[PDB]
Amino acid sequence: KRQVASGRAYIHASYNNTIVTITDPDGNPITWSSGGVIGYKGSRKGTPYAAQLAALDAAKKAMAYGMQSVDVIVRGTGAGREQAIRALQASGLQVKSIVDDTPVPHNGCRPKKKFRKAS
Amino acid sequence: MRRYEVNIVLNPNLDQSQLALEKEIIQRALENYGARVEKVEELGLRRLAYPIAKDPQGYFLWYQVEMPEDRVNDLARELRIRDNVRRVMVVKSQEPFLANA
Amino acid sequence: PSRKAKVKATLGEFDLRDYRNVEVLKRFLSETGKILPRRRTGLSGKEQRILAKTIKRARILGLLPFTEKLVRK
Amino acid sequence: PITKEEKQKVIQEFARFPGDTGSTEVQVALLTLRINRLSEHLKVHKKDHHSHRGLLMMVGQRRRLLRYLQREDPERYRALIEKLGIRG
RNA sequence: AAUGCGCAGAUACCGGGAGGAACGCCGAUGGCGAAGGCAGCCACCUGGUCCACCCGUGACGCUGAGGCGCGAAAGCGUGGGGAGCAAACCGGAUUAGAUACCCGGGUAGUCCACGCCCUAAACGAUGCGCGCUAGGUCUCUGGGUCUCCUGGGGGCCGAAGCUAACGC
Ligand SMILES: [Mg+2]
Ligand SMILES: [Mg+2]
Ligand SMILES: [Mg+2]
Ligand SMILES: [Mg+2]
Ligand SMILES: [Mg+2]
Ligand SMILES: [Mg+2]
Ligand SMILES: [Mg+2]
Ligand SMILES: [Mg+2]
Ligand SMILES: [Mg+2]
Ligand SMILES: [Mg+2]
Ligand SMILES: [Mg+2]
Ligand SMILES: [Mg+2]
Ligand SMILES: [Mg+2]
Ligand SMILES: [Mg+2]
Ligand SMILES: [Mg+2]
Ligand SMILES: [Mg+2]
Ligand SMILES: [Mg+2]
Ligand SMILES: [Mg+2]
Ligand SMILES: [Mg+2]
Ligand SMILES: [Mg+2]
Ligand SMILES: [Mg+2]
Ligand SMILES: [Mg+2]
Ligand SMILES: [Mg+2]
Repeated sequence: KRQVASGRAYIHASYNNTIVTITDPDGNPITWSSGGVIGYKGSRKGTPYAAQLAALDAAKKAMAYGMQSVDVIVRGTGAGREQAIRALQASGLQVKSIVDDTPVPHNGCRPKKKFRKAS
Repeated sequence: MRRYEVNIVLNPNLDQSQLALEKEIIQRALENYGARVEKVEELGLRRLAYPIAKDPQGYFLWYQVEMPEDRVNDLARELRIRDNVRRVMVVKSQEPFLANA
Repeated sequence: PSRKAKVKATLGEFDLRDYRNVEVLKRFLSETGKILPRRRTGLSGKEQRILAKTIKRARILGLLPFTEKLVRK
Repeated sequence: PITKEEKQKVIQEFARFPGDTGSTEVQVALLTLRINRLSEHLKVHKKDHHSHRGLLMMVGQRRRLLRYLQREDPERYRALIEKLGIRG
């Protein structure tokens, strides 16, 4: 109940789950979703299917505040990074843009050993 | 006495009063540190790449100077001491390197 | 082949130490902010060494970005 | 850094005759000028070990030329020492 | 999967702040250093090196037992610091068991200053110097009459030759 028409959708990709925040054009959340929210327990969530309904859920929830179109920001390299984007296109929302924006350090903190590989 | 280049980026939105006041102190702080000032370019404000000091713009300067080396670092800090002075980049002067000339 | 558009050809008789020159300097950066590889700058080993030292300097002045954001992904 | 106008003063001084730039005196003199500057650098900056190796070599090149000079002209040696006041 | 975190509202998102640490791209087929080793940017201080001129000294050279200095990491002492990471440790899993690999925590430590320690697959597993003995090709950095010639450095291929062989 706000009538924002336009806003932003942040897709957050990850190997373990995919989550999607929808947001007014200043970055304040309107609604969100993820694979858990959709229904999935541990481990499916990361699946591309999860991300499909995750994104669709979020958009359906945002059509309620009468959104017509959004900008897409995607961060993460997970599975179903794209399926979240496809789903927002076929969502009926108008995707005005897509922008990768996964954060990376200019060599900052020591990774956890699972992300260290070698030298 | 070596040839440097004093780079200074002060706040974008002032006026020919507070701006001319900082200008005064730069001219002041330059000279009182033994810096003759070979030439100058006040290349206006420009749109910054990323926002510095919360401002998307920044007023620029460029004093090509000669001065004793042993007093360069201090000059840079005394240049930096004001709050409306956001970057100071003192660089040793070098001959151009025309490539694809 | 791998012989698309280079950079060194695109411009002319430019100084390689002019960290204040931007419209020239910004031609050597990624779609993002990343400094371009020699295979795409077409600079000599030594030319490219000097490009960094300045593109970096130019970054500190806030004339050149350190990083950006990939459009249309 | 020791620039030209200083290096001159030294050579011109310790030269054996106008134009001599590489006689043992002129070298031992020149080197001594370099050692002294380096030892000051190393009174602060004790942690600069790479430079300290430079100095070990300069000291070594000097005591090498003196060792030669105190065998070719041992009164011309006595004089260089006095003139600098070194090796003692 | 669970432990764990979350309605004292977390995860995702926006703005502001504090801090500790490390410097993406450029970047290697690269460079520097005697070795260990050395990468944001600026300034000062300072070491080694290469080339051209062929100017000066006139065998002043090489090597080097002892000595003296330097020496990744871990480790120690005294203060300081402490973001992330993480021996020990505390838990969740797995398993026949699992004092492990996987998962959630976590202290010393990792960082600084000063002082110790003196080790290593400290490796090219190849001591230093000089002279001699086909070439080709790629590359870093000088010089010149600059299709190329001439130095210094890093690779690859190979003459002679060597090697137990691999190789050189
Ligand atoms: Mg609970
Ligand atoms: Mg409640
Ligand atoms: Mg958070
Ligand atoms: Mg924040
Ligand atoms: Mg803190
Ligand atoms: Mg290499
Ligand atoms: Mg080497
Ligand atoms: Mg090594
Ligand atoms: Mg030097
Ligand atoms: Mg001669
Ligand atoms: Mg003679
Ligand atoms: Mg040690
Ligand atoms: Mg240590
Ligand atoms: Mg300690
Ligand atoms: Mg403490
Ligand atoms: Mg941890
Ligand atoms: Mg653990
Ligand atoms: Mg302790
Ligand atoms: Mg220490
Ligand atoms: Mg040439
Ligand atoms: Mg060679
Ligand atoms: Mg043969
Ligand atoms: Mg054979």
